Amino acid sequence: MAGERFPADFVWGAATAAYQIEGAVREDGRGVSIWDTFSHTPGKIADGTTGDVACDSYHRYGEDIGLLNALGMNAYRFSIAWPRIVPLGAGPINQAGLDHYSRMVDALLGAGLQPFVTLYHWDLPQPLEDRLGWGSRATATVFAEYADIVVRQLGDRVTHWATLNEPWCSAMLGYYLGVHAPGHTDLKRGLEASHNLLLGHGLAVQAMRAAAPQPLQIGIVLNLTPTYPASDSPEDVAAARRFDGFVNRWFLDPLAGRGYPQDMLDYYGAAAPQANPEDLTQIAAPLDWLGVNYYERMRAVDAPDASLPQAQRLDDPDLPHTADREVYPEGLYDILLRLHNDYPFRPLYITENGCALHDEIAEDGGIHDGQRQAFFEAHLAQLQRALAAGVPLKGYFAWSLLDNFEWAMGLSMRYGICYTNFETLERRIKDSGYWLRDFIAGQ
Ligand SMILES: OC[C@H]1O[C@@H](O)[C@H](O)[C@@H](O)[C@@H]1O
Ligand SMILES: OC[C@H]1O[C@@H](O)[C@H](O)[C@@H](O)[C@@H]1O
Ligand SMILES: OC[C@H]1O[C@@H](O)[C@H](O)[C@@H](O)[C@@H]1O
Ligand SMILES: OC[C@H]1O[C@H](O)[C@H](O)[C@@H](O)[C@@H]1O
Ligand code: NA
Repeated sequence: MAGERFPADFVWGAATAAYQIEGAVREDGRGVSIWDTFSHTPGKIADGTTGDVACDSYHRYGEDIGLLNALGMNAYRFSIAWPRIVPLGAGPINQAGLDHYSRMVDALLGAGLQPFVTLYHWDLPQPLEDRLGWGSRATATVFAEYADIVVRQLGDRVTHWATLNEPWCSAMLGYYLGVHAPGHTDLKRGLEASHNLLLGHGLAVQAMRAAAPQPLQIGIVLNLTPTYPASDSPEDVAAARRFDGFVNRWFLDPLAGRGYPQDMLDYYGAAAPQANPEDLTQIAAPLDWLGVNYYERMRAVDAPDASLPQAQRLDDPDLPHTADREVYPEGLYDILLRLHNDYPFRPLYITENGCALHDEIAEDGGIHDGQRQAFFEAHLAQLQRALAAGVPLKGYFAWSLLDNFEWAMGLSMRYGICYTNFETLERRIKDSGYWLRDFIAGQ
């Protein structure tokens, strides 16, 4: 395994999110989230499905633990559902929710699985959305409150915490492009949501450190899409830069204490939120790690007629595609080298990486997902290149542990290393899962 070995203390996991797996949407005091409302809105989800049952992991998380162990993982990245903890968003605690996750943490730790807890993976309580949701500063305050409550109960056992998952998605897909909950379609509302998300992050970090019974390792998780111009023309380079600012720098820079990127501010003009010095200070609260969710690159062509940021993807039919994305492993090297050299966050974790395929159970009973195996091998090779470059990477989480409710695509789009039969709830490990098992064991 020359050149293939990762650090002996490397974190090896798989990842999930509460609304995608849990089900039990009305049980044990759970409130209504924006994704309950959105999934039950006609035509918002591709295939008529909802998260009402999903993988039934509310009841079945011991099965999930069994899979993690069968895989020889040493960690599990999962989210806590705010609707189970503070059903009204701003309001009383629901102790049955806290006690469920407490039991789940003890089960994980008992099994030798470090919990990597995401506080916010998109399931905003609907009552908050009724009051503008991420469009309101008050939501930031009450998000920090929620962070406080959870860390008070679980922070004697869970050291590693992420405040938000992918605030670009929450803001832009949820408030600008309308493809995620709550489903609004206004640029200024998306940018305002981005700010309040960032603010909430920063407020929560401070709240968590105060509320914690021991020192924590607190991070945030960002989707990053390395962007490349399709030519070196001024037009295509500028288009690459705008897309890069839209997705990456818009979040990285304020987190890094650099304020919002001025190119973007000027570009958005009227639509840009008002960002006082005080909020930017709070947004840059010191972090102990950064999580990177990596799936794809953007090869950008100028598109003056399109919506902001006026940049279209140029498809490359020479690169392989999965069920829903282009495969470009080298982009993971590039993005990590950029973070290592250009930004201050360290250590880094790959909090998600994975792919969707048209997975089926074969005649023999296995799932022969060689493309997903190759996806992991190629990305893990790039991570070995990045580590050889000095990048302080401390773990890797495959998205996902098991096939699940894939947001607007529903149960139809399978990302698991384990196959989920949605009718019987049986899980079965796919070939890529066995590969990860044996790679991790070998070391
Ligand atoms: O119409 C939106 C959704 O409403 C839900 O109550 C149904 O269970 C789904 O099958 C349907 O897609
Ligand atoms: O005890 C109420 C609930 O608590 C959860 O933690 C368990 O996973 C469920 O099976 C049970 O219904
Ligand atoms: O689309 C695959 C995955 O992409 C990421 O943006 C999200 O964090 C996951 O919840 C989603 O399932
Ligand atoms: O048939 C294999 C798979 O094909 C496609 O991805 C379908 O969307 C999915 O529902 C099915 O499980
Ligand atoms: Na393909």
